[PDB]
Amino acid sequence: QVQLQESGGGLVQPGGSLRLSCAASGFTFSNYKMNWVRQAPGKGLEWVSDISQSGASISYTGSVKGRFTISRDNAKNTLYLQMNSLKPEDTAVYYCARCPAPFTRDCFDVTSTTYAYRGQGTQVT
Amino acid sequence: SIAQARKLVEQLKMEANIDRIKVSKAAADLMAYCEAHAKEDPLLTPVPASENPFR
Amino acid sequence: QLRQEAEQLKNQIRDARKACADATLSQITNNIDPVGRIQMRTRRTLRGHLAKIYAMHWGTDSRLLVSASQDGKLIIWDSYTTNKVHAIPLRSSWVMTCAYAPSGNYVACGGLDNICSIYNLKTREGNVRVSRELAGHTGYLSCCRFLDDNQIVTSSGDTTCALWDIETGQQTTTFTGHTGDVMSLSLAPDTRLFVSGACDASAKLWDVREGMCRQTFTGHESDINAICFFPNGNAFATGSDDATCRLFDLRADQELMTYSHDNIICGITSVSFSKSGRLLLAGYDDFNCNVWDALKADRAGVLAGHDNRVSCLGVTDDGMAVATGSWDSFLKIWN
Amino acid sequence: TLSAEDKAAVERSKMIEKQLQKDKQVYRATHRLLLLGADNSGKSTIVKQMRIRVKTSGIFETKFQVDKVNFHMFDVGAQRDERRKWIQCFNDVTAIIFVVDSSDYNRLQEALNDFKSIWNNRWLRTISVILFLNKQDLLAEKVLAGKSKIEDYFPEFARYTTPEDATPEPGEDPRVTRAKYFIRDEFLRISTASGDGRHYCYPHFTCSVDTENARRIFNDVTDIIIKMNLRDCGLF
Amino acid sequence: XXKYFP
Amino acid sequence: LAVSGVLIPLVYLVVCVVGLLGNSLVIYVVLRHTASPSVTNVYILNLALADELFMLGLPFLAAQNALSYWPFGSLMCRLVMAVDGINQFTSIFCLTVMSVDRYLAVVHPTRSARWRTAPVARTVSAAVWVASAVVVLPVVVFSGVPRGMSTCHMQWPEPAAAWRAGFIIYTAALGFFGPLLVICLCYLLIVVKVRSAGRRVWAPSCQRRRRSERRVTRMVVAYVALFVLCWMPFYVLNIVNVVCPLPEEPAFFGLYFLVVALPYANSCANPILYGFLSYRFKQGFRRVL
Repeated sequence: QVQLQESGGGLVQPGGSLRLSCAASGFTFSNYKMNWVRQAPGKGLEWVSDISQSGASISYTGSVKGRFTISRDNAKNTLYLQMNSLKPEDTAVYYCARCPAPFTRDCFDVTSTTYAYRGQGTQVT
Repeated sequence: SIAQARKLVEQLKMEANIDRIKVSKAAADLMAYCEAHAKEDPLLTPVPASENPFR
Repeated sequence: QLRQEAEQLKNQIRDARKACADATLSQITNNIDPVGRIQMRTRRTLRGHLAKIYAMHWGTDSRLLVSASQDGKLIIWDSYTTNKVHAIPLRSSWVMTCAYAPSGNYVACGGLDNICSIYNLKTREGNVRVSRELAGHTGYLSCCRFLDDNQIVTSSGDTTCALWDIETGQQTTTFTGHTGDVMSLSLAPDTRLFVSGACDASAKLWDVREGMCRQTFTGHESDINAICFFPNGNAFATGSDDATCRLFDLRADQELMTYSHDNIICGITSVSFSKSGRLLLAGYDDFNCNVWDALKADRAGVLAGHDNRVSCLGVTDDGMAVATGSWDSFLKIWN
Repeated sequence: TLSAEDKAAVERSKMIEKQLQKDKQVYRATHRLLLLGADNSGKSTIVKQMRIRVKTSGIFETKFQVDKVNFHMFDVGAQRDERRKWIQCFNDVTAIIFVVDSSDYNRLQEALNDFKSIWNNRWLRTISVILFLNKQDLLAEKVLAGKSKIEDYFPEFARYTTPEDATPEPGEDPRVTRAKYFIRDEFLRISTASGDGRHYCYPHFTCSVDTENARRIFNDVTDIIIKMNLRDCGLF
Repeated sequence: XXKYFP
Repeated sequence: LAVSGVLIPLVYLVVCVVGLLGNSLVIYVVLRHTASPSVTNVYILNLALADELFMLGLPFLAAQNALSYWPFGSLMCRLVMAVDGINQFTSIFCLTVMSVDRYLAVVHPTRSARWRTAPVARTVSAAVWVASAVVVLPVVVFSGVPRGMSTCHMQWPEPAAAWRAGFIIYTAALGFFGPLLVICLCYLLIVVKVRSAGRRVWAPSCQRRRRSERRVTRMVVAYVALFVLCWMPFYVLNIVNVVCPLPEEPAFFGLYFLVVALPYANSCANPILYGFLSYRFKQGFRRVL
């Protein structure tokens, strides 16, 4: 079954850094486009970053563009996210979403409240 | 919501205690069923051009 | 706490499968002779539709077949003579599914509107009119097949299904197990149990008598588009967007064989079994359909000729011919 | 030869074919559009400019005639946040009017992501998107107040410059002009990244008090039809 | 004359 | 004398084989892969068929220009003298009908859908064929080898005083002016319509500068430029003689060989223009090869 388990979240002071790691199972991680989103207390699902299958095409949201780095590891089917220059605004639960269909550039419902192809996420504060 | 968690736990417990037969018997049953109706399958058994209603 | 316990149960279930997975279907079924290369030819080309066709269903007599066009038209074609028998205009243009009643007296249809409206075909005056509207769902109707002349099941995009009575039109049995939008359903030969697929890469069986999820099957990597029971009623095939069809047996509670190919990277839109079940006809977005061997996973035939995505595929009750309808506004019958 | 029932069947089929072609005439005569946007996008107001059933209804239709041409705008009603399935049903519509509130810098990223998804959609690659930058007065007021900076959400704005191709309106602060042109280029870049000449975006600066929206929609649909007729022959 | 020189 | 038989036949045959290159490529990619989606492919492959027939008729005259005798008899002489003319007029009327259809499609989007169909396409194709036949009627009724020693040509019933020049001017007028001016009108009206439509709809779309709009403009102007520069010399250098007999010269037989091959160059470019430089045709061309 499709499963995504995130880890690496924890308490950190402003300016620190965190390496979030998401392990995927139940599908070919190398043939799916991945995205990292975040949800803050009270607000909704906020898109953070996106990475393609191979990793040549990467995108980041302007709010965090310049300090976050997303990467993939097909040899282990893992999604890594290095976050630096943390600020109080980054306090939120980070989730990892997978595109609905493989070999597709568009990724719909990634910010949907109900999404089966999404892990439980990790809380950062 | 924690109620959906209890509902899912109950559903899994209800589905985790069902009688399951080995895959071998299911494969044998499928094979026997396909072999019994193989002749009654026009697609798998092409028939002459005298009983096909589409002509 | 109730989330950890839950996952434990999963392992248990998985372990159970490990106790029943003795051998693979391809291994035990290897000595039988191959079906060969089935070359299905086009015999009838039904034309006349305006917009993309979205669904169709064969009748119990293997003569009339209903087809739905999102231009708002339900056309009942006589497959033998191709003569148009009935042309019902729909109030809601966007229709996504249609179903032919077993008695041949009613025909149901649904789409973006949360109503699987039914139309009577044997009125006393000879004309067709709105017979009943089954409203109440909060999502588009994916499929609502007829279970009898009084009861009708309907799957909605709200992750739930409902059994309505044509007489009263009220929900008689509700199913709220699925987490994603229900995309397709398949009834059993005895109309007692029925399987339903959703966008959560999971299929669920439901009993029409009790209305509870007794078995849940997984294995797909994306949304399950099509689902069809096996002619014997003990198994069922499911086709998803992962360009792979999976056969799940209700008695074994585990996948038996997988149908996929490297050259195929497109999703599945239709699936149907022959009268014997040896051949599985699956429609793909590559403008063609594949005839796989249910017991060998070998592609026996490639039905090509369409110029657009295949929307619906339906085999007759006698397994004589198969009607394929695509978005090109034309249906093709292969025999 | 044929049976007596065959004659009646053929006559019924002929009548049904006549009805079907009569319906196809009007079907090809009328145009269909798909309205999309968030809750704050103000779709209700733009839909309320139609100057020419069930509580759980999942689709609302609005028919309006402009220059003797009929246009039916469809907007999804009672539907869940997931839209990757039913959206494919609109792979043959004439155009997709996507509304955005340009004044809301918070959800602007969500609107950009939604526009990118709709543009890169496999089945919507051959459909143009009419972008109506509604609520321009609110954007102008927010820019004149200066209480919320745009660089907080889009750092590239700090390096953006007013293009000479702009057409400032009389009595418009240059700040509002550059802000609206930047939030327009934000969508135009995504549109052109995967345009391929098969589809184009039509941005327009609209507001709550605006009646010419129908004229803009008509002109955009006419241009789309012209481009389609051109591509049909290959002159393209 | 025609497709010939004369 | 000799240098003519050395160069003229070579260029004639190479023009014929390049025309057959284009015709066969287009006809294959059409009949096999892009098979009957609308009137467009019908008209295109009809033009290709006309041009291919013209090419297959070429070798006869190509060899006659070097042998100076038609030993095959009156049968094939008259047959090919009529076939070449009907093929020329059919290839021209095909371009005319293509221009008219494109004009109707871009301007009358409504009546377009109403009239553009495959049965109507085949009907107008047959009509163009029979019209080429009925307009070359003079070419075939005047066709006769006996009225001359060896040259396989036409018979002018009366001196060139009022018939040779008359027939030349008639065929020139028709073939050049009618088709050419109709095509030009259609294309420039299409340009006017698309410009009026675009200027009223977000002119800054950035395609007006060096893209699809400009590609269409360049293609529609190159059509006219090529058609003119290829056909006009043929119908022009034919009248420079009936009005003043040019003193027999190798350079004058060249001058003519050139103006008679120029229409074959047009028949060779037409495939290049339409089939190769188009959309959804180039798609299959790139897919199969």
